[PDB]
Amino acid sequence: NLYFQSMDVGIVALEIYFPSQYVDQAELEKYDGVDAGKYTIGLGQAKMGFCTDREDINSLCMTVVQNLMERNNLSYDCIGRLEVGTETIIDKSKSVKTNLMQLFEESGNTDIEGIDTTNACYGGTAAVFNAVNWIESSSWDGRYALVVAGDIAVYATGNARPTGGVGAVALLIGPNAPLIFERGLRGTHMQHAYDFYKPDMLSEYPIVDGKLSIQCYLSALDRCYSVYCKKIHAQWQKEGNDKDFTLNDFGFMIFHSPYCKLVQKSLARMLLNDFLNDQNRDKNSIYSGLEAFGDVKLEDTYFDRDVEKAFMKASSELFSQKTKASLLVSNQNGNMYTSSVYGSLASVLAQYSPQQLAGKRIGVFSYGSGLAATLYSLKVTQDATPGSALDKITASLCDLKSRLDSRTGVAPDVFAENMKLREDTHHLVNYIPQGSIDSLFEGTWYLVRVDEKHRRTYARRP
Amino acid sequence: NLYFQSMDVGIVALEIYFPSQYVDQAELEKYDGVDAGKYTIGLGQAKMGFCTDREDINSLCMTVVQNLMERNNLSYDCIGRLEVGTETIIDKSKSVKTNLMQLFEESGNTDIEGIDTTNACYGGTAAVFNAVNWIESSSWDGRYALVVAGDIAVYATGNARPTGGVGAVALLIGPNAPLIFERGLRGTHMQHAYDFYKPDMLSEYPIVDGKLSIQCYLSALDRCYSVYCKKIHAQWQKEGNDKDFTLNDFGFMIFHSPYCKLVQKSLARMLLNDFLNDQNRDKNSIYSGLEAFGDVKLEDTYFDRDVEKAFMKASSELFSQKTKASLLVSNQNGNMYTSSVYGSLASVLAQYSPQQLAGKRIGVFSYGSGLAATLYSLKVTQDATPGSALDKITASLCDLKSRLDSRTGVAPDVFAENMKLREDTHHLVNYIPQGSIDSLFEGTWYLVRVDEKHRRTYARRP
Ligand SMILES: CC(C)(COP(=O)(O)OP(=O)(O)OC[C@H]1O[C@@H](n2cnc3c(N)ncnc32)[C@H](O)[C@@H]1OP(=O)(O)O)[C@@H](O)C(=O)NCCC(=O)NCCS
Ligand SMILES: CC(C)(COP(=O)(O)OP(=O)(O)OC[C@H]1O[C@@H](n2cnc3c(N)ncnc32)[C@H](O)[C@@H]1OP(=O)(O)O)[C@@H](O)C(=O)NCCC(=O)NCCS
Repeated sequence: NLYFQSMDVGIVALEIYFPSQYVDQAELEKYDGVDAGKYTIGLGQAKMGFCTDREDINSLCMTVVQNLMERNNLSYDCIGRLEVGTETIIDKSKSVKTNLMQLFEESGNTDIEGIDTTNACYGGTAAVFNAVNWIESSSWDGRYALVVAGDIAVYATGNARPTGGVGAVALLIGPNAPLIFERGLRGTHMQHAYDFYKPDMLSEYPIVDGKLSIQCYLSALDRCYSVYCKKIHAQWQKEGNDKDFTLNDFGFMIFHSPYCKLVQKSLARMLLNDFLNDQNRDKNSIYSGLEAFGDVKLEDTYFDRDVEKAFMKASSELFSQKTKASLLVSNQNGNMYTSSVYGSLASVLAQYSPQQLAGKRIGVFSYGSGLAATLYSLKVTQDATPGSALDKITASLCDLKSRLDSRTGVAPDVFAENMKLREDTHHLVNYIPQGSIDSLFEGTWYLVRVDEKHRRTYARRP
Repeated sequence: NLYFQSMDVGIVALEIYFPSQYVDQAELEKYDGVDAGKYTIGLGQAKMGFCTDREDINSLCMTVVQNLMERNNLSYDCIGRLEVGTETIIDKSKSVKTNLMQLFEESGNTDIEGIDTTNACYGGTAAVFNAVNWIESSSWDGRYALVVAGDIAVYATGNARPTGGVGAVALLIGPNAPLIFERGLRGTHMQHAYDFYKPDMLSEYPIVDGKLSIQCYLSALDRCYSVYCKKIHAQWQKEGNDKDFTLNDFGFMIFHSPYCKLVQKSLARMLLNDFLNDQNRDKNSIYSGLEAFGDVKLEDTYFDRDVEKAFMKASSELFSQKTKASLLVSNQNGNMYTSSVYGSLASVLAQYSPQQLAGKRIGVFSYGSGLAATLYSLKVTQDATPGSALDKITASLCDLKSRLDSRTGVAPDVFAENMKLREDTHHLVNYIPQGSIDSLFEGTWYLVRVDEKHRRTYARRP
């Protein structure tokens, strides 16, 4: 109670990994023969990262883990919990976490709690919560928790294909952190839904109910925001503060980003929530011109274009200040599934100084289809001095745009053939990848071979 | 540290579910045309539970959860964490947890942390630890944690098939419990191994390296017990107690049970550890006659039959007192994968009075191939009085043997055809199970249909 208060448990370090090639969305429009703007404006997407046959879920996760450890000058004996959130499943029993133990062998540190945890795009967040809970528990042994969220997002040909991507994020979690989980403020919602699911074991691709997935994302947002607000209101009331939480109480607001347009719609949806919750709508200058919508219900408006147009316009400045910068990775790389929202976090840390971040609340909406969601928040430390934790974490990401721009664009036809071959190779054993090793970023782990018994071997590109 | 001391976090209720049919191992021997005793003595197995087409991982988990909630007169509003451990994967994205939310819709309690967590036979224990950590964290909100471990264990034709099984266990976890997690005593070991894994997406069956699987189990046991002993020694020493931990410090010792014989070997393996760790072996009467093995090394004796024979004989009384009773569910139902060790816990609770359990330490070895393992312990309350929580939890399981005996034996050829049809139905969509609803135990959830879009619908047998 005062024990938890001392700890300031949070994110101490954040490492992001994405492959060295992408397909350009304007080029993909031409290739797919669609009208100009359908992807770049309609979806709001510029470039989509993809993998050659040299990278898989294990190599992505090994890559981001080792890059974090080296960047941060960490011994492998300083990790007490290691866990993977993913929905890229290449083995139904053997966890990615057990594969990652290869990296820990030389240290002899094998007493490391955690395995893998999966529900669509939400597994990273699940692992984060497990890590925080563990640090705060009787079982914490003074060591860091390490969370890895990683995924390869690929869709069948059609209108979902432009919304894939690939990436991994590693989060080092411990006490006295610069980005502190705001205690007791997890607004969670889970529900039995078939919006997006992967029951077809013969294919890498999901079954997607596109329209239902949008409705589920938005209804989950409504519910999570309401639970989050109820929880903060109760804390505030104890402290003698009877005000209502609104978007202005977030300094930044980040989202799981399937594509940028939905995120812009989602911030507008949060404003609509604020609007409906304020009994003094018609006397607040923030809501000027929205009087025609005073009586609408959330459940009736998931696809109401009038409400949408009005609230996107009314939230444009809030979107620019709180959310637009967070979309760097999404716009330039696509949907990284479990790591997407953490890519949005990385994007904020990459583009704002410690002084611009100090003391701010970062709202985090994490969604996974099926469905599981939580809106939670982080509080940034007030220490923005040089050499501070906040300075180190921002300095660790300030080259993010430059890293993204160092990738190579690949023509849509070449990308398309990569996808086709990936399908064809999906169940294959006794094979050796043919993709370039040299084109991988420095320090990237890659697949060497899959043997006749499905066992995989990895090596590190120097 | 006084915050965690007050809590006495532990298991407050334990529900087990198994299907209503099994195949008899003596009949299976005759069917497979093997020598009499191969299964019943060699593996130590009497009966193996199996499912008709009416049950799947979702239905098993729904069944055990709702049975627990009803037995215990619990509101669905009193659950704050719900998580599933399993390795029975019928969807690569959509968690069993999200399916379970069907049961919580009526109450409106959707703010429930947790999803699914997987590594082979270990996922149940991972979820247990997540639940305990959560209760002890800043995020606990006063509600119970509920953990569900469930699986369908099936092997291809051959020497592994008699070691399958099926079942689920739900554990209700909260403060001031009758079975208390002994704090700070998790002896964990994880390692990158290919002993048993499920990379073949076209088949329900695992790739098993049988010999490697036994070696990995035993080496993991050695390491886990060593870490466990190191941790408890430090704890005792801070309290003023300098004694070495031995098997006599466990009142009961329970194990993940792939088959009973390996559990018997495993207790013997633990006594071999005690033997080698004891500097006065030759003066202690339990080790009398074992002087020839004084200089052996653990890593050289995984399949040494002389060591095995000697330590099996020497540990026979310890086995009878601490472990034999725990194998009721394993012997009568087979390997339940993630729930196997919790079935062994259930078996101890089913067969011992509160007075016989009171104050005792229950050692718990949980293993999952790949591999992840932990040896931990529970402490039973000293309160064995009439109407006590210990009275309550034992009373909830004392009909376990009669429940097992109420099942129907099915002939091996019928069992074989069930398995064959299961393989053939594995990827099928747009189908309606043909198995009997009336033969299911009262209150069992079952599969109604899998539609053309792979969506599954369930109903409950009254
Ligand atoms: C998201 C998804 C459903 C969209 O597919 P779609 O709706 O068939 O694609 P459409 O092209 O019809 O419409 C998408 C946008 O492009 C706009 N658009 C279409 N052509 C355009 C053009 N030439 N220029 C500019 N915009 C254009 C549409 O108006 C729409 O935007 P709006 O809602 O702001 O008006 C599909 O990508 C998908 O299923 N993705 C995977 C699941 C997912 O990401 N779900 C999100 C919730 S998790
Ligand atoms: C466990 C497993 C490896 C055993 O298969 P197997 O070794 O081919 O079966 P075997 O018959 O050779 O040996 C099993 C036992 O039966 C004994 N046995 C064989 N015939 C017998 C008979 N007619 N009467 C009595 N015992 C007999 C063997 O001696 C052996 O026991 P022992 O080690 O105490 O001497 C196999 O069932 C398997 O792969 N299971 C799945 C993996 C698993 O559960 N692993 C455990 C670790 S997780």
